[PDB]
Order: sequence, then C-alpha cells, then structure tokens
Amino acid sequence: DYNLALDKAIQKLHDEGRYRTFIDIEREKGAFPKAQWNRPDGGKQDITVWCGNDYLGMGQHPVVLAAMHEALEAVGAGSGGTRNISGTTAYHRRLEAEIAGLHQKEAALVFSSAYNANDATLSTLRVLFPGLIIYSDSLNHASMIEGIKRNAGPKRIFRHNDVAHLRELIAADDPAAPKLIAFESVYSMDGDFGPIKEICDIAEEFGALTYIDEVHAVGMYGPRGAGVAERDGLMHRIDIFNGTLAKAYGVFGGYIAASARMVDAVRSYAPGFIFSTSLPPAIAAGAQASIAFLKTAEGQKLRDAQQMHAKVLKMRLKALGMPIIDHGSHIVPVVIGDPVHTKAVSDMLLSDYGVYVQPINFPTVPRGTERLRFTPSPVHDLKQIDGLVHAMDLLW
Amino acid sequence: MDYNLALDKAIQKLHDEGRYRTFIDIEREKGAFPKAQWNRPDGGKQDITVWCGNDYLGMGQHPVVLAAMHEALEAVGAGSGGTRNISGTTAYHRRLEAEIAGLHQKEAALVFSSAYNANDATLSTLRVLFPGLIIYSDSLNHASMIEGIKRNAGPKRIFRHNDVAHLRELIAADDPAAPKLIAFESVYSMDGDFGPIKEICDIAEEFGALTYIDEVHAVGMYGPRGAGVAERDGLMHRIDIFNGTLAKAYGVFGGYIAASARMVDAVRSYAPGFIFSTSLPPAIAAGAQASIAFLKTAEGQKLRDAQQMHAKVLKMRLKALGMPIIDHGSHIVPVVIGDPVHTKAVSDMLLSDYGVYVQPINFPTVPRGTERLRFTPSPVHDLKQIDGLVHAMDL
Ligand SMILES: *Cc1c(COP(=O)(O)O)cnc(C)c1O
Ligand SMILES: *Cc1c(COP(=O)(O)O)cnc(C)c1O
Ligand SMILES: [Cl-]
Repeated sequence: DYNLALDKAIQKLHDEGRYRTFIDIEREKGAFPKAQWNRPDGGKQDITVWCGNDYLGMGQHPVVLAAMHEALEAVGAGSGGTRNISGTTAYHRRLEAEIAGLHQKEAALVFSSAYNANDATLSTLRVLFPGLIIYSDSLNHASMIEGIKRNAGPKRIFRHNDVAHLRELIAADDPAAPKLIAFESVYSMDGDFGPIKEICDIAEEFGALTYIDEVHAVGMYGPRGAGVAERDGLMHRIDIFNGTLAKAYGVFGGYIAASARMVDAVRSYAPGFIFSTSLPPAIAAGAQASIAFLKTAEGQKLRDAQQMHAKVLKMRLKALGMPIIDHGSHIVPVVIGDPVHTKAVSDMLLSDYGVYVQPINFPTVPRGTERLRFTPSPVHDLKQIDGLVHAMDLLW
Repeated sequence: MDYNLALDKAIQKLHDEGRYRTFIDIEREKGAFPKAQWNRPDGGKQDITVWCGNDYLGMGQHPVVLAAMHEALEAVGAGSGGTRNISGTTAYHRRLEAEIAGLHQKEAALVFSSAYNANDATLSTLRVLFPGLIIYSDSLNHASMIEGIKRNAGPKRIFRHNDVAHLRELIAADDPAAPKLIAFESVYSMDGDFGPIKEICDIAEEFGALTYIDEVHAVGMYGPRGAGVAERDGLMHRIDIFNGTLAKAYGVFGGYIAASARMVDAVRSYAPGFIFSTSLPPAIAAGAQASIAFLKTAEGQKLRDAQQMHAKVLKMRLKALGMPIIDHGSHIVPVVIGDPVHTKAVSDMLLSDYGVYVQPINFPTVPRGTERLRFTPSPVHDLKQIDGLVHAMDL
C-alpha cells in the first residue's frame, strides 16, 4: 500500500511538529518590503516581509527590471534549449563574464540555481579527480552535502568552523589523494562567518582545493559585493566560488567561478549542466545588470544601509531581552528552540501584526534550534524596525 | 596532487574523441522566430534559422505569454526572494500548480526550477518514502531520471528500450512484497519514438507497481488540451506521476510533477531539491501558466495541428529525395548520416552555407553508425522555408 506509506511519511512530520505550512504572498514592486498576504480564508491583508532573501531590495530595482523587460522584447520568454542545443546566448556569455570579473577569476559557469551549481560541481569533481576526498563543514547547505554524497567517494565531516578538527582529519588521510575543502563564507541560519584564512592556510599546507559557497555574501560584502573573501582580501586563495543570483542579486540562477580549465571541465562533464534548459535570457539580463550595479559606489550605499539596519534591529531586540544570536552579519536569528511554539509566534506576528517571519525548523536547522530569522534590508527603515520591535514586545 | 594536469587530461580526452562541444552563441529574434542572429566565433555576425530548438510551438514569442511576464515583473518584481518555505510561495506558483494539476487531471502539482530537478528530486525522494523501492527504468531514459534513480541507494532494473517483455521478466523475478515503480517517457527525444504506455500500465497493474512518466517531449503538443500522449490515448488516469517541463513546448522555464495530493505533499516535504532552492521567479510562473492555458484552447490546437503537418511535410520531402529518415510518427525528424565526421560536416555546411542551424548528434549520445541531425520543425517553420531546407539538403 503506497498510500499508507505516504500517510505515514506525512504523519511523521506532524508528530515531529515540523510539517510546514507555506504562506502565499505577492510582494508589491516599488513598495518593498510590503506584500499582500493571500490568507487561507480567501482574504487579502497587507503585510511586511521580514524573512526574505532579496536582501538589498534588488528585485524591484529599475535597472534590473528595465534589463529584463528589454530582453523579453528582444529574444522572448526563454532560451528554447540547453547550452549545447540553441540555448547559449549573448546574455549567458555576458553574465558569465560579469561573474568571472566579480570574483577576479578567468571564467564562470551559470546554472539554473546555486543548488544545482553546488550539487553538479561537487559531484563532477569526483569524476575529474579520481580518489578525491571532500572535507565538508558539518553545517554546509543541503546542496553541497547532496553533491558531496551523490557520487560515491570519500567524505570527511568536520565540526562546524573547527579548523583544528579539519586539520586532524586531513592529516590522517593519504597525502597522495586529491583533496577539496568545502565551506561557506556566511552560514545561512546562524549568520556566522566561516574562517576563510585558516581554511586556506590548511589547504595550502595539505595541497587541497578550496571550494567556498558565498551565496549569503555575494552582493553584500566586499567593496564590490564579491563577498567575504573579497572583504578580507583572500579571493586569489579560493579555487572555486559558488554563488547565487537569486538572493541579494534579486533575480534567479546560480553559478561557479574558477579557472578556465576548471569551468571547461565541469561544463563538459556535469550532467546537471548539460541536460537542462539554459536560464531564460531575461533572467540572465536582469542578473547581470544587478551584479554590475552592485559593483558600483551606488551599490555600496545599499550594503552600508543593510548593515546599519541590521545593527539597529539587533540593538533593539537585545534591549528587549530577546534570545538573539549575534555573529556580526546581516542575518538576525531569534531562537525559540521548539518547532510548534516557533510556528505559534510566527502565526500571531502575521495575523495580528502584519509581520511575516516564517518559522524555521528541521531540516533547515538542527532539531531544538528552531527559530525566526529576520533579514533586515535597506528598505526596512528605522520606522519599520520600530514597528516590528513593538509588535515583538507586545507579543511577549 | 597536480589538479591542472587532471583537468587537462579530462579536456584533452574530449578533443581526442572528437566530442568537445563548441557552443554557438545566438540571440533569437522575438516576433521573427525561427530567425536568430549568430554571434560567430571569428567576431562576425550573421542571421540564421533555428531548426533544432525545443521551443516547439513558438510560445517563447507568444504575446499572451509575454504580456503575463511583463505584468508580473511590474506587479511583484524580478524574483520570488526565497524558497517556497521562506517567502517564496506566491499566488503565481499556486495558480501555476493548479493549471498543471488540471492539465493532467490530478489532485495536485509541484513546480521545480526545472524538469531535470523535478525528475532528479522526485525519483530519489521516492526511495525514502517507499523503503525498499525497486525502480524499473527504460534504458533510454533521460539523464535526470537516471541521476534521480541512482542518487539514493536502492534496487534498480534497466529494461531494454521499449522492451515490455524484458520489463515483465525483471519484475516477476523480484520480491513480491517490495514497493515497485516503473519509470519511462511518452516520447523519447533522439529517435522520436513513443513509449508503449498502455502495455507498461498493464504490467504495473498486474504487479502492483507505481507508474512514473516523463512527458517533456509531449506536453503542449499531444492530446486535445496538450496534456501529452497519455491524454491522446485516454490513459492519464492510469499514470501515478507525470513529469513535465515548462521550458520546451510551453516556451518558458521550469518543471513539475503532477500526482495525488498525498504524493505531492510527501515529495515537497522530503525532497531537499524542492526545499533548499529559491522558488521560480513569479514572472516565469505567470508566463508558464499563460502558455499552458492558451495551449488548452482550440487556438492552441491549431498550433499542434500545424506542427504535425510541418513535421509530416519535412519527413516526406526528405524521403522523396532518397534520404534516410528514422520515422516513428512524432514531431521529431532524425536524418541519419552514419559517421561523426560527415554528420559535423553537414551541420557546419548547413550553418555556414544556408544559415540552417541543426546540431549534429554523434557517439556517445547515440550508437556508432546511428549518427544524425535532429530537426524540430515548428508552426513558425512555414511551408516555404521547409522548401528551402529540402532544396539545401540536396547535398
Ligand atoms: C530536456 C529534458 C528534460 C529536462 O527539462 P528541463 O526543464 O530543461 O530541465 C527532462 N526529460 C527529458 C526527456 C528531456 O528531454
Ligand atoms: C539558498 C542557498 C543555496 C541555493 O540557492 P538557489 O540559488 O536558491 O538554489 C546554496 N547555498 C546556500 C548557503 C543557500 O542558502
Ligand atoms: Cl573512505
């Protein structure tokens, strides 16, 4: 009985308090962070989005949108093919060039998403480097874990940010074996930073490749938004960059950036790259325009505003005695530690106060660390922050 | 070790085997499909005609699709801003999933970033949901299905292409108590052949297996509403899960599954490929939904009718010339050349000489001796430009 099995699988989620109820919204372009909440009763309510990943409000930026509207009128809705069969366009090459330039790399490769970029690249690296041992941070994103486990091969999990542990593991292994160390610059849920310099030092000592996921940093850190490696001057020490175009860049898609050899090899061997339709030209146009804008001094102004708003939100919430985990990033987690109560707090914030902060539970965060994750942006002014705080105070 | 050498060996190996692929850089001209501008590697520019694309019905330039995308951009902006869980669920995703559910006459549907991701995520997650699942896979199944089936560990059985006897024999041999799923396609892209849907459902029914069908090369193009080959044959009720794309005949981007509400709820609740990636941009979802609804109407029927005639016309005209055609009754037109040098020489010729863009297909993508050009005639390929292509293909 297939239906019984499905019923059991679903019940297990309810029993663990982690069954997820999605909130149907429509963000109001030109008025971010405002959205219309399409309620389950059929009603419509204005809300403030407080948990999204469009960190800099680039989703409503006129230069991004102008580029997208233009592309649609020039070449139409989609590419109509894979990169190999009619789906390689000028918009794809120009995008890849912008990305490569962002990370000061020879080349770059766009995928349908950063999830796909990670999963396809990490798994294909095992094929390209027979015997590859992948060393992975215990809190690495699912896309990386999935790519690492995908093709059979050695993996070693190191304790989160624990470079002494990483060293212990790498030193125990066959020195002749090829090696790659996979980690993040900014971890999505805690909002803490990866120890990029120390990992690069280990990698040089043990002759390993470095693979960094900067998905939660691109657009937001460094003087041109190239990420935390750019902020800290370590870009040249990273072999492969993984990033997304769907978060601070405000559009959709993902990428790797690396040497021309690395990129040419991955694109020639990765099934996830080869056997899927290329990104729509309009998406590629918008993303490129977003990347280019964020490399400028005008882009720096949005980063400065984000950091200032994040700082202020954190002050205000600490002032209440909220349990906020503050690692110094733009991410503002409030840990509840129970999946059911996290949903209850989130539900009451939404329905009674028009504050939308999705409850975050397993498998996105470890069991018992369920939380609300605030993502203050340049469009969340000091008055919105005030309004949120007040709602949180009233709610306790 | 020496990483750059290892990369060099990987690349050089493709060059040695003649299978290093050179991307051609094109920009299709909206309002003038199949026309495009070729950005040549020597720096030159030239107009060409696209003859090997998967935007089969010209929906990529349809005014209703584009209207919906421009509106959505202005209403809600460039992307969703999150995963389906974290702020990325919009009325655009919901209405899209409702339209797809309705197309396949299922309780629900689930959209992914692509059909590649839908297949990969779904087939791998089903092993989790149905402990001990054995998956019976057609030997010519798409990469995405193969990758989903191998992703998570568990039993698999590859049956020889379209060989229902081989499938029977494999399934009757297995543990009768084991959960079972049979994965296949309605239309296989390279040869353009049809899967024997009715006879695979018969076996599924006899042995208590689930049926999983990839209708990527049939959705939009077959059945009275473009729901696929299972719709055309009246078998949609006997399929448990449909896989489809929004990127080919629908002219946009994305993919889906369509199944019962329990199936969809389980997959969306368990598949990391669904959970941990940004939802489709609402403009893409608006465009895809508009394309689908349009292709369910009589006006969409006219597009399918036209495609079918053009395909029929190209095949006859090439056969009348004495050319070797792998003809299985579909919209796909594979012309056989039998050697990789002569295949590339004909596509380089067609492109350079007449502006006809058709990619060559050699080993390992098809066997040695089956090397061919795959033509994808569309309603925008009028009777006059088919005439041009026939006359060009007089060596
Ligand atoms: C092209 C193709 C896919 C993948 O669809 P995308 O939406 O481009 O990822 C899946 N299955 C088959 C049979 C295909 O041909
Ligand atoms: C969301 C996320 C991804 C995947 O990004 P998409 O572009 O949405 O697939 C990859 N890595 C991290 C750390 C992420 O948070
Ligand atoms: Cl091992």
